Amino acid sequence: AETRECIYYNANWELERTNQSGLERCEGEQDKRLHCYASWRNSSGTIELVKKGCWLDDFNCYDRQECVATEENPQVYFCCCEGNFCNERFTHL
Amino acid sequence: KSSCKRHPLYVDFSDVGWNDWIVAPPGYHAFYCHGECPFPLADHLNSTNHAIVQTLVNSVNSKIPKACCVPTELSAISMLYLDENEKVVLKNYQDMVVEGCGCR
Amino acid sequence: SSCKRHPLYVDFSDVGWNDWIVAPPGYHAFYCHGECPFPLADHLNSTNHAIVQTLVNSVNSKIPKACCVPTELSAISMLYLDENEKVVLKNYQDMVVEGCGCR
Amino acid sequence: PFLKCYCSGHCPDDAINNTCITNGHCFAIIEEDDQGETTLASGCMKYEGSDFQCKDSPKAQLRRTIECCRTNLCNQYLQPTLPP
Repeated sequence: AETRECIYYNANWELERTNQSGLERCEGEQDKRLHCYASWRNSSGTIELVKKGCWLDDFNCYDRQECVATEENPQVYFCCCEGNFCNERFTHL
Repeated sequence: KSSCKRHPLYVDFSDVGWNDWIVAPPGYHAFYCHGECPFPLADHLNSTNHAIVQTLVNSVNSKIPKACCVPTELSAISMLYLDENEKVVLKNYQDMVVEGCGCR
Repeated sequence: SSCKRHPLYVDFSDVGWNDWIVAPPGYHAFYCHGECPFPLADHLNSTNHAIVQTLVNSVNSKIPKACCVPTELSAISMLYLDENEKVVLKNYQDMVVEGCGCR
Repeated sequence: PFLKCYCSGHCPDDAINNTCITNGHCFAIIEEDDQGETTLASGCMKYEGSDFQCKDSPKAQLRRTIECCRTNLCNQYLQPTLPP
């Protein structure tokens, strides 16, 4: 069974009673791909990290080693990828 | 017309009008189940003892409906969305994608 | 007219099982039938998929509504004749509809 | 089970006094069918999938407004109005 680990981050760790950052071991169903993701806000050029973690099999993340947002100008950016800790760094485009 | 099986279905959140609270994904392949559950119920058809009994009954009492083709195996997908307070939330929604169908 | 459990007594002599089954003579199997409308209430124990499909159907009628089927079934034991005239007791799962819902 | 709700049109078979028990939400909905005919209904909604159902789809072909609430018998106070 393929293993996957992602960077974990939660800006609302407090109100959610969770760690703020760390590592997350992903668990997937059989034959299902495993991904990581990052989400953040970009207000006034200042990047505000919202969440990072594991993400279930989703074709939008297939075979991407880099985590790149695929939405022009959203209020909340998102990217996902397929590789261990591939959400460590992220960019827009 | 056709036998009970999986059919394609892409749910596009913009078309449902949810692209404002769902940050990701833009949509997903949900699929659906459709098709007849004919007598005698085909082996390869995933069928419960009840569906079998009902199918037999329907063969001699048309007032009793046939079994129905529905999802018997499903998988989850992750979604990222904004709650009432514009706060970002992660949820792995279970049973969102039809993996296999059967007569029930 | 919405999804619910309906009566259905299965008489074994009516489906040709009485020559095989010594007891009981038949049993209450029930069946599920009815519309899966929006919204799907609690007692329909619907999956997220059925919920999403109902909403898509409401947007596009080309996509069928969810279907009313048994969401909980129970077992019943039955007595059969062994090739020795030996009455054998066997349990059969999923024979009786305990609850109906939209899937 | 923590929540009791009024139900009408959506009552389960074990409904007593037009109320139902759930662990999710109570809801009320107003709907306009093929004809300008309006009808009101209410009941219990399981927690699972309630975000989808309470939000509903603004692209539904028929006009309707569903509202949700989460305290005991609360849906008697929901008075949904059709969308413009």
